Amino acid sequence: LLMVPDMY
Amino acid sequence: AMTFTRYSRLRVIAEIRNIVSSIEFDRDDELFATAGVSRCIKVFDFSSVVNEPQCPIVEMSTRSKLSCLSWNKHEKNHIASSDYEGIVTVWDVTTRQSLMEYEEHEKRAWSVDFSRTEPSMLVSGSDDCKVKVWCTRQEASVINIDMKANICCVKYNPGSSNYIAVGSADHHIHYYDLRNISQPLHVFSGHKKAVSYVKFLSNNELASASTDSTLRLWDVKDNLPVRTFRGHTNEKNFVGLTVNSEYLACGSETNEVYVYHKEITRPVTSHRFGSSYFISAVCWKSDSPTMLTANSQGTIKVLVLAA
Repeated sequence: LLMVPDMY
Repeated sequence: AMTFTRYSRLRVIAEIRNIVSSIEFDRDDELFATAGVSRCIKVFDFSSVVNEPQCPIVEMSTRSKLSCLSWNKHEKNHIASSDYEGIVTVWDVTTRQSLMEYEEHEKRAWSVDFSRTEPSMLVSGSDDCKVKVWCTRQEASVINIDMKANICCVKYNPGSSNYIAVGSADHHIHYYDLRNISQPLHVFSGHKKAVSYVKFLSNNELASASTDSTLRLWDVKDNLPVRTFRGHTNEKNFVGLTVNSEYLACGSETNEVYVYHKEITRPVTSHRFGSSYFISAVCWKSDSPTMLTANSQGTIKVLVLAA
């Protein structure tokens, strides 16, 4: 789904 | 703006009619390739696309969904891909063969980049929180950088293979000198969300994109923030970033392509795609006003900046 990962 | 730019719109000059994760020109801007979730790398002849009413000249099926492409800057026919299994593959588009399959990453690799100045070198970044540097003459990685967070993008400096920019899910850009990887040269903070792309305008000018709905410009000689660009919507997806000597272009979750001049913080122009949809890949034709674009429906458009 091309979702950017985010550590927060 | 009038001092810096002569353009007010983007013209559609060709259209090829799921998601395209990457669209890239080869070394001479003669061919371009696309790849994404359909597990197929497709190669097109640019001049044929522009002149004709649209079939790839090469198609290569893959084991996993593709996240990124990078053509070799010396070997015309070689292209690297990164995929959702973590594999980084170097392909020959004339023979259709995989020349190298690098399999050390343990999770999805989001990005790959072939060095311009040491063209056998390529770098990849992964959800496994590692950056790996590879040489096409060696099966094992040459350099491994263990990081603390998912790596979304990696890019070599255009003037030297000793420097890479790394965009991280930790919201920072980590700028490394590969001659000493124990600490980055500098870590650029400013983005409020993950850094999804990094691209160089020149040896000293670095651009980034982030799911904080901004692009940012940075000075990697003096380690300074320069400018923040706003207008587009990018809060969750990989929507594409491409830059050249003067311009930045990026996608949007509104299914619009945006263009900024590097000296101006709000857009020079935008284009609503013919398509619920998001722009998913963009690529300038070097320093010209022509660019490739693709969206989440799989439509490809050739656009040109125009007065």
